[PDB]
Amino acid sequence: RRWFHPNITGVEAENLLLTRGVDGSFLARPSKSNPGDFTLSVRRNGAVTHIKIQNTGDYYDLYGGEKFATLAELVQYYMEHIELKYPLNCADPTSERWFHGHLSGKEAEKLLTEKGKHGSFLVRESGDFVLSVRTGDSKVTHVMIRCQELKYDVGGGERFDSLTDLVEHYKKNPMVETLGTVLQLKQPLNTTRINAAEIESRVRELSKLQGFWEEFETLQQQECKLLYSRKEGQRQENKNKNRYKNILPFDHTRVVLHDGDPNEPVSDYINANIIMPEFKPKKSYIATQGCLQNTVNDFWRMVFQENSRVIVMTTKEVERGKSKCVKYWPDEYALKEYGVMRVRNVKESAAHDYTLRELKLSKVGQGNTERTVWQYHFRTWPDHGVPSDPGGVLDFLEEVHHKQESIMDAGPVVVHCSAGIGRTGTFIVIDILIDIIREKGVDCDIDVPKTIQMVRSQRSGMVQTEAQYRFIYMAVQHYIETL
Ligand SMILES: C[C@@H]1OCC2(CCN(c3nc4n[nH]c(-c5ccnc(NC6CC6)c5Cl)c4c(=O)n3C)CC2)[C@@H]1N
Repeated sequence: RRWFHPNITGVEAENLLLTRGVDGSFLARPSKSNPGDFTLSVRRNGAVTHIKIQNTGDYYDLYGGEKFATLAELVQYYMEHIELKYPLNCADPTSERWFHGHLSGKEAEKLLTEKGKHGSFLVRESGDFVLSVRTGDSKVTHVMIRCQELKYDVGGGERFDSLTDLVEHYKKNPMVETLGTVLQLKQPLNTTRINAAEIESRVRELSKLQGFWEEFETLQQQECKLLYSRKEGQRQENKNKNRYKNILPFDHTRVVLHDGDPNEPVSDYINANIIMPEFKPKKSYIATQGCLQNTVNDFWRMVFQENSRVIVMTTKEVERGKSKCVKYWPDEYALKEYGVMRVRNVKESAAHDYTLRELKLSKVGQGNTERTVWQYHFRTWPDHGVPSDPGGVLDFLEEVHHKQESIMDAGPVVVHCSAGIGRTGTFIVIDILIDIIREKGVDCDIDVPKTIQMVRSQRSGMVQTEAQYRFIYMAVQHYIETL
């Protein structure tokens, strides 16, 4: 993911591609004119083309292109299918997990002493730099990094173009001390894990000139490790089963549909993934896209087979004149058959922020297969961005949690929006985090980007924007404050 430059301007991007690039050279950057948006800058026939990428929280929408779950997936697609030939690599270490910009020597040592373990390392500014590594069962070693004529070195040997290149080299080739100590750079220092009681202090330091952005962009740089196979969703027979062509379930976590019509060559596919905390069917989730008219039967087959008793719908059926999800439930008191599944809508209960629908699901032909499915439909989420206060979402997640908990042997909770990655990802992450505080008390350890990285290894692009990332912190804070 080196083609992503987090701090360059449109002008710097232009001069970078014209002087250091060639025809086919490209890079991507956060937009300066529109904060929260992105630009893909491509060099074609001696000139630079700037392509807008918009993300309001549901997906990356390339102007004159397609819709994608991540920026790395967008790039992989155009590099394997305006030509994107050569990534123009970024040397700026700001989004590295190990880089701590302006951190003092005293602060670095206490961080490695209180939070470190064998192989824990960080890099701080001294225009020189310091590499600090902890070794043992223990001691901290400091390695000076000289910057001489735009190149970096540890006072001998190779001279690197960037700090990333130097760190990568000494990770594969560890430095050995005179008396035999191997300075192993096993993992970056974990500085994101906080005690749940200390959330207000972290939210305060992240809100200062913001820190939320640096933490979120360091998380985004790591998405290139999550380019897992999505082959089943690419099969010809499964193409019209996807709301967005390029937003596909990972094959290793996808919901596999069994007992399908024997006359149907392919009846095992749904654009849905199992999401397991720390990767029990109960405390599990199914993140899925909003139903298409041709996937409504597959959706009820999925709900039935998984023994799900609770559905969370986080979108209105229609938003900004566009279909986000088709009505997959009957009108109040009506009974509908969706293929071999039968659904009765028993009652509809309206609250301020959401609607609750009591649905009775069963298989046609078998009376004793009947179970109540509780559908919680959040209706107040803004068309763009996140709510200004997390109170509404928290009361909703509390209700959903109590329903799931009261049901013996309940299957995973089904969570869906439009693409089933943005709002869906945000609801699932908040709910994982809150469940840790429920089970272990306010005196517990939480790590927001670790939790998101784990959920993202099970479905592409879970939690889409920095606004959602910030919302997760604000929701966890509010839960703890009212505790
Ligand atoms: C300029 C800024 O200075 C400080 C700075 C660096 C330190 N830091 C931070 N941010 C993270 N965002 N995402 C992750 C992340 C990504 C992938 N996997 C995991 N965990 C899984 C168990 C492996 C995590 Cl935790 C982060 C991480 O590890 N760290 C330490 C805060 C921001 C910025 N360079």
